[PDB]
Amino acid sequence: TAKWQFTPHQHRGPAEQFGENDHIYSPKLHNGSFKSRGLATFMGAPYCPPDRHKIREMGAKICFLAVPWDQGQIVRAGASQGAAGLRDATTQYFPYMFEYDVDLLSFFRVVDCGDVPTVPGNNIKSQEYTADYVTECLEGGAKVILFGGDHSLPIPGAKALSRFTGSGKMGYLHVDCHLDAGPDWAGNLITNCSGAPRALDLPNCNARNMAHMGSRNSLNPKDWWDFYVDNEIRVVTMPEMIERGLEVCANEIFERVKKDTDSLYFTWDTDSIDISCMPANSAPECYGLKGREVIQLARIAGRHGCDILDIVELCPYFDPSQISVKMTVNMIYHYLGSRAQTLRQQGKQP
Amino acid sequence: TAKWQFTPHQHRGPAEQFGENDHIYSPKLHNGSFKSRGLATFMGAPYCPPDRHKIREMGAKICFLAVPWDQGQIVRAGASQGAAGLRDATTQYFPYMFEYDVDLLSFFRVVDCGDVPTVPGNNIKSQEYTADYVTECLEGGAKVILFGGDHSLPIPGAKALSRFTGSGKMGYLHVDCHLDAGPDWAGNLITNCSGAPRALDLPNCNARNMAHMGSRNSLNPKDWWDFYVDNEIRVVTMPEMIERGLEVCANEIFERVKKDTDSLYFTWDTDSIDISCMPANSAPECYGLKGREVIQLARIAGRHGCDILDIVELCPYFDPSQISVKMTVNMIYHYLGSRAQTLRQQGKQP
Amino acid sequence: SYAHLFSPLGGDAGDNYRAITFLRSAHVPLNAEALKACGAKYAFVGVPFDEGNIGKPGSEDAPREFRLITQEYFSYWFEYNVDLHGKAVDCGDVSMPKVSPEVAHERIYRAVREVLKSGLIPIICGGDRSISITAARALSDHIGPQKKMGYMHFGAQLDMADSWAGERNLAPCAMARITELPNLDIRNVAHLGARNAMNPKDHIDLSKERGLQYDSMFDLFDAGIYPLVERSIDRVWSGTDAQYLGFNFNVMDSSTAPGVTSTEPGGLESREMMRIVDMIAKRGGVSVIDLTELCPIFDISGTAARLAACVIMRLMASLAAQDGDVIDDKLRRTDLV
Amino acid sequence: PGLITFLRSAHVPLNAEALKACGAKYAFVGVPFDEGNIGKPGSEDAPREFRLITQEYFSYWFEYNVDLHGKAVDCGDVSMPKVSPEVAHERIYRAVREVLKSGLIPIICGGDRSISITAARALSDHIGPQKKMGYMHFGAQLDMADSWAGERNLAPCAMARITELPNLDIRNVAHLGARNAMNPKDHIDLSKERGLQYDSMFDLFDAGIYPLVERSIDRVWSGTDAQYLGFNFNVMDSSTAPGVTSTEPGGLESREMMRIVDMIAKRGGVSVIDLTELCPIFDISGTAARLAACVIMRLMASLAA
Amino acid sequence: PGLITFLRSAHVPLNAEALKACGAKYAFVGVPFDEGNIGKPGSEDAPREFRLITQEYFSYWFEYNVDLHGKAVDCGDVSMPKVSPEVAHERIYRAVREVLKSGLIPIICGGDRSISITAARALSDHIGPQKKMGYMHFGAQLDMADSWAGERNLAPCAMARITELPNLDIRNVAHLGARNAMNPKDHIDLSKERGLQYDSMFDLFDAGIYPLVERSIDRVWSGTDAQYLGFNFNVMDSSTAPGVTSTEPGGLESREMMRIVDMIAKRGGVSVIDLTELCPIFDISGTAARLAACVIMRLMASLAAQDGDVI
Amino acid sequence: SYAHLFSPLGGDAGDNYRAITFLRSAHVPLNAEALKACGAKYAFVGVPFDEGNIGKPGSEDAPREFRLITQEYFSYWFEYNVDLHGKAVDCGDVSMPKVSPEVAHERIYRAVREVLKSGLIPIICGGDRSISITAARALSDHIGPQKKMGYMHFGAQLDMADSWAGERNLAPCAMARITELPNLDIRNVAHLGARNAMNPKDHIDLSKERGLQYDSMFDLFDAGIYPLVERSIDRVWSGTDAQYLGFNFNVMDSSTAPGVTSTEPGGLESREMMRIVDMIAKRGGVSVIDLTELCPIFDISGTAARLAACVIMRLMASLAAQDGDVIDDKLRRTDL
Ligand SMILES: [Mn+2]
Ligand SMILES: [Mn+2]
Ligand SMILES: [Mn+2]
Ligand SMILES: [Mn+2]
Repeated sequence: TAKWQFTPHQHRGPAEQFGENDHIYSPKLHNGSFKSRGLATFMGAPYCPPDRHKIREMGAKICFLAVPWDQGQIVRAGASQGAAGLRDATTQYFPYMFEYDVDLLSFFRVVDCGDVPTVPGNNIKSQEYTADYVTECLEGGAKVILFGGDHSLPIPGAKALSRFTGSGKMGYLHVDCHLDAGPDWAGNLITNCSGAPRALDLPNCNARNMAHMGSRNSLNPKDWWDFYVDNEIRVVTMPEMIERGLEVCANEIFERVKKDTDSLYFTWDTDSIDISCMPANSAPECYGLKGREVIQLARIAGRHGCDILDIVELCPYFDPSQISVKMTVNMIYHYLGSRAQTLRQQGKQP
Repeated sequence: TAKWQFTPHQHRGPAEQFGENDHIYSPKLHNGSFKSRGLATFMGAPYCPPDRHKIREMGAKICFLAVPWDQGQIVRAGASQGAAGLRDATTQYFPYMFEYDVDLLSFFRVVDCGDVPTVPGNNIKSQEYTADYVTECLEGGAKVILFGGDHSLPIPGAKALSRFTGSGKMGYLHVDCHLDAGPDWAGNLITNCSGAPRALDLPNCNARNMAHMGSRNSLNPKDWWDFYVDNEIRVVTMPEMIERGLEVCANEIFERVKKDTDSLYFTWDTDSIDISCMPANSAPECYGLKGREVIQLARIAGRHGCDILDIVELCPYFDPSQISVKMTVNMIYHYLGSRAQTLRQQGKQP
Repeated sequence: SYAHLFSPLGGDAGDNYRAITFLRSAHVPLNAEALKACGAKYAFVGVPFDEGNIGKPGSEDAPREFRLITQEYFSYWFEYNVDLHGKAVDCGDVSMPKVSPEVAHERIYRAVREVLKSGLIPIICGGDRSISITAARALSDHIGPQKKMGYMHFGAQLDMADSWAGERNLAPCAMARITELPNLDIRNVAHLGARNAMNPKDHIDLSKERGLQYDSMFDLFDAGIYPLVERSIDRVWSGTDAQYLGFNFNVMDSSTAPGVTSTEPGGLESREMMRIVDMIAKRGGVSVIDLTELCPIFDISGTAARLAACVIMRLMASLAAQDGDVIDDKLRRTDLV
Repeated sequence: PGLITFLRSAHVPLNAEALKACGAKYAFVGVPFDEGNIGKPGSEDAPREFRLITQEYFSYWFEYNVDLHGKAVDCGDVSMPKVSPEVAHERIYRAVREVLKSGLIPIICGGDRSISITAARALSDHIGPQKKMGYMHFGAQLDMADSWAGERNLAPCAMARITELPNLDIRNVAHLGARNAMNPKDHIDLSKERGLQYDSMFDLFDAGIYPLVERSIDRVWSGTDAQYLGFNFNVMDSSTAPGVTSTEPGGLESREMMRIVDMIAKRGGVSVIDLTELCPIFDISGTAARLAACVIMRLMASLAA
Repeated sequence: PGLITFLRSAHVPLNAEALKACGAKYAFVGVPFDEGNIGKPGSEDAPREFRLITQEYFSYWFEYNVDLHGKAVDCGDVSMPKVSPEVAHERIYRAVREVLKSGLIPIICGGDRSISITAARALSDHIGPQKKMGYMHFGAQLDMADSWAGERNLAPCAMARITELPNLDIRNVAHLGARNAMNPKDHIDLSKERGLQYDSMFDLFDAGIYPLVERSIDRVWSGTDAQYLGFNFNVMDSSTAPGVTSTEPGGLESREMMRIVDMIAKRGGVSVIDLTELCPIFDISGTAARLAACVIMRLMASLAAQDGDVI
Repeated sequence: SYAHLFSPLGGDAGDNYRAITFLRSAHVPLNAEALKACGAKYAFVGVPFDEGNIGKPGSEDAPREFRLITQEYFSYWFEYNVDLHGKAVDCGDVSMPKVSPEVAHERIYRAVREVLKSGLIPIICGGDRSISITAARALSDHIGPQKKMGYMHFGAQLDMADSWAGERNLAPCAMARITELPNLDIRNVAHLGARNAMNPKDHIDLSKERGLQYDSMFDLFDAGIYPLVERSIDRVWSGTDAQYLGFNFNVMDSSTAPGVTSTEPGGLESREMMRIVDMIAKRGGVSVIDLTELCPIFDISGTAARLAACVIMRLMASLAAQDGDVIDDKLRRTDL
């Protein structure tokens, strides 16, 4: 049976550390991976193949699965490099969050499930792979963090969550500068500008539990807006978030997308974030979330909870700094730290 | 007992490949790691902790061990980032070399032993760690590829090979723009400019089996030159290599450093390479080896063979391209392909 | 057709909005007759000239990067229910190969007068701040001695050098020359954003001596930004026949506009500038729009150029909304074909 | 005046009648298509960057006493949808056929190496089944994947598809520069099964480069009615071609490719020229793009001489 | 012409007599030392890049009616051997003591945060055991490792060492901006055990920033004989401080730090200023270095205005 | 003191060779009496002037970058047994703040005259190529009408525009003005490296009309490089009283010098240039050394600037060796 095991501060051999909590404390025998990444996984978590049986044997309650596919893209390639920058950037952090008093790694028994393989030029088959890999994670008993990759990710992601949800109801929250509601793009129903209409098409995802937040600017053809008008789906534009406040808007939308639902899919485009904080993106955009608001939105999402969180369109080759990759680390870590603090306050288990 | 096992083209889960030779052929079910690195080790080889019993149980005959330590440096930090760049760049190649008709991974049962841990600020202790990690590899029955990291690496590296060689004789070859023969630097005997005197100081490393190739220009204080004069150690400057020919010079020097020896330590500074092919270095230098000559020297080294090859001072943050990291892949890969071709020709085993 | 409003259809219709002219607009020659006949409201004019710059070089390549960046957007603005398609044309660049700075300015002057003659609004993309001297002179001449001009500029530098190295029309002289225009009353002049350590004392002294009522960055913060902006909009637009609006995006906090000729952190946020754009558009018209001092070689991921494009196109969309120039919001993509 | 064109050349619509009337011998065709790429992203930006780099050069080549002014026009970029590779390739096919119809030489700039599959097919269809094609490619990778991830028209399949064209005899095919381990064993096996006589980089160095290049030039041009010439600039040593999709150490140096250009130009003609896999995000101060531009422009000047 | 110095100031040797005679109030001291750094390399280049960035600014601050011309001199870089940290730190110590002896305010530019350990010890020794020191540091990391990899004077140990200075009462210590996960549990435990009343970023946001900053300013300045003020610009939001050794999202924006500088300057003096962990290899068009320069120069101008030292 | 020859000792002697003046030389004011008194052979003069450039901007920052890169080396050259310590001084930069180009050139001229008056060899670092017009005119005037000058320049561009945009002293005019100097016979002029597509026909035509026997890059390749370089060296040095030597490192292949104002692959390799340096040094003297058109904003890892410093310092070291000005090889670090 699979064992959930990792080395604190990564290195084995003669100077290996063994303390059961050593990973939340300053390193003792050496520098760990804070300067040189070595063979780091996401968070230094154990690797676990995307297999329901291995995941359940490990007891893992969060699977990190990268979906680097970036050839379902209408804008420009580059998000295939996102997951490597993200994993590298987790070496700059401990898995312990003092702001929540949570050891994320042991609280959730996080595992890194590696990457979904791709079939270049073949968006249909690559998305079939993604849905099958996500299904292994859900059937293994874990909630999922999916790291893109382009915004076609919510199509297989929400389909797998929908199948898993069965006769229940699933909500869908889409946070993005771009409305992403093309009925098709040059005839194709499954590009990265169709996450929302493809989620609505699922048998147990209803307009009343869908919402969109963060939109602004003109990369937004009229049919993407008309989709929300005709289906009466709530859209919170970035100017509305600024006027009313992220807390009011985010809490209102989470209540809406979770009302009478058994599951929630939450897709988050890095372009929601102001380009000043997030230059490494396929289609970066001014007039977005400021950095403190990103962390607040991750905290709010953590309080409410989702079953799958996906984060997409990170393009590290476009940023000579570490700001973009470390922003995406904090989206995940504050979501998980808030989620753990909430579960613990409620006396519930992950 | 440890098992030598890897997944061809890396990805497990529903689309995993299983063919025992799949890693030497175009990938079949997916793209492997040619676009997105995933959780790649060096060459995609099995990870094996630096532990003599585990290394021997896997039958590994080459250990790749990174030594990212870059705080024994008298120039500038940055080579702590080399090994990550190197590992990432091996995803851009197959482990099969058509130029030698050799599957490097299966031929040598390559393993990736991770990184040697460091103690920041403490060059003495960090080198003690490096020597102990190298000793585990040697005692496990493998030859070693050591990847820096700054040029203090040959101090613990040659110390560990010398320890392993015992009553036998060890040669030492140092290829570098810089003569690296300071008796001490500001009183310190073990900085990255003292590889050669610390090797001569070893009880079983003798001047007649030592040599330096590749030197030029004026980052070369007089005491570094005086060392070679005062100990009668042969120096082949880059201008001699150019005038007389790389092949003639390198074969003479390998014959010298191997004559009546039981082992050979070969340390290779990336600054030996002309700056036009290697900008990613702590102390880059014009007037060096051109790219085809680097490959030729790697092939020559492979025909003669060494017990430890180390490659140092790669600083990938300084290079916006992949040229420097892919150059260091080829240094290793042509060394191993030439070595395997020679062993096979001699009917010998790694 | 309305196909440009929507995601592309399949078959022969499938294309790539990203694959160069301003907003994918038609090219129309710098000729008043053609411009009057093409139906557009704006004419984009690139001015790749930097010989007036005494600072960091790079503004010469701005026009090309600005055009490239606009390919990243549709012409439709869902926030405004406005379509900019056909509203602008691209007149190319002013030709300045191997000529004296004086000839260059002559060619700039001729280009701007020609657009103004056609009735279109020039959108002038530099290039260095010196080009504003020539473009403002063209507007001044175009309206004539019987009309009054207003002038509003956003930037960290006042550019009030009376002379520089003995020269009178370099970039750091621009406001000193513009405020000498004979039909530009100083009371109809606004300058917003001046920063400490970017403004030598004589530039302040000359501003005070001439009565230039500039709104420094501190003045704006002290006022909550918008009420002071509104007062300065009122001075520029109340009682004037023509209004010149110019931007140096170093008015923005450096994080939002790194690719500019000179910057110091502590300027405007993009969300503040987007509000300001709507306030300007409430006045229902502008006679010239310029942007100068973008520096692509210092830009990262195109950040400053993208900000500039979004500000300019938002201004055009907001002006259309103020005029009631909106599309039929009942249109649907299923109408096509 | 503000429109960026290859060599500051006139823009001409991609229309055979207009191209025949404009007086140029070459038509630059940008193909910013990268959906056949299996490696690092970035080649979609190469047509724009290539055009920009050519702006820096004068059109007069004094060693040849040739001025390239008027020799080329720029047809812009082929219009192609994203996430629809089959339609994108159809668009490329039609564009290359239309240029060939005009009698001008297309200079096709990708984009990924998959584009060559279609452009070569267009040439094959243009000359028809009673004529013979020759094909010469420079690159470090053989691209002889019969399939890759189960797909048949990705970049690493390009030579496997091109050597299936019915009027391209394998004896009229050359491939120069192969080296390093981005060449899996099946690419070698398929080359051997088909009789592809590639000139590896080691083969070239052993021969002193030029004598072997001359033999392969003779195989491609002698007896053929049309010749396709393509470049992946990773044939060049990494030092002078850093900004390419998959850079490779230990290749040709700039002065060596320049000599080879002259040797090719001695044959007095070429039917299609392609350059793929330029990758500006990896370039060092534009060096690979400048190398590419100098090779193409020296080829035009040497042919004119 | 041809020397690059802080604010184009005169070069003055690191000699108390020369410094006291030159007429300036500040002495810039470059410390290109990075062997205490446990993270990504690059801060050794910061003193040069910072100096260069200051060349672009005029010395006149029209909002304050202050000209910084003549107010600073540049002492060059501390001469230190590589791979010999104990000796390097002794060289730093002697340089800071010498500037303090002159009566000028050292402006110390690293280099890694470990240098603060030594510079703070120099201030502590300079004022002596009968005087009281105050200490204020801005940064996203607490740096409260009692040891790190078994070592005691690395960058993540800095506050653990500084709060051991015998004339630095913990009630006169402020640390502002801590946030995100580069703050392992023992740094918080040691802070609680010692009574370090740090103002985390979340606490600052909850308070509206300035009222809490004012309270911590009062603790550092009220009742103390000398004040040490230090910055790791990762206290700033990543957007405006990308080029730092460990950038952090979700921090102060440029206009907020500028307001804080004016609040500090109201106190009418400071004894040492440091800035460490600028990291030019990671910067976006010099933004972090420019932010640092504007913060330092604005503090000098605002102090000059407080003192009535106007044009 | 000989400590600078060797790795630093410990104790108070520990320091960091890379932690600014040219080759860590003493600063001496631009004053002939002072320069004559300091004992040096060369005076480094920075000229951060770019108003003559019509191409990519950036050379204004080259003197500062060049100075910084020389900190990466010791003064001792093991290949030659020579020490450059004390052989140069650094005069700082010519002051040209907020002045007209005519005034800037007047200041450059006076600076060059002043150094030449001292007897030292100016090493002039630009800055754009136009500076060479003024510096060569200063040499021409310094030696006077009864002496003869020789001139040799390496670069990809001939710079033989008679006029540019109504101007006659911009960078692309530089050789057209230099070859008008009255004591520089065209037979004593060498220009090596001209490239295709960097040289307008009018530049070739004016060269031919004047008898400028430039050695194009193809000419050099056809000759095997060194024999033709040797012939042009002989023309510049034989029979002349002073020699001006200038470098535009776009003569080098682009990968070997990316940080330059204008470049085209297919130029000299560094190993070729290092051989040429020795061939020049064999002639035993030079009167002025210039380098122009370095462009640090386009450099990567300081490649072009490092190449430039290594060429200039190697030339100084090789000249010292040709002069027999070598150190005592018996010196050891244990003497200190
Ligand atoms: Mn999206
Ligand atoms: Mn989006
Ligand atoms: Mn070395
Ligand atoms: Mn070295």
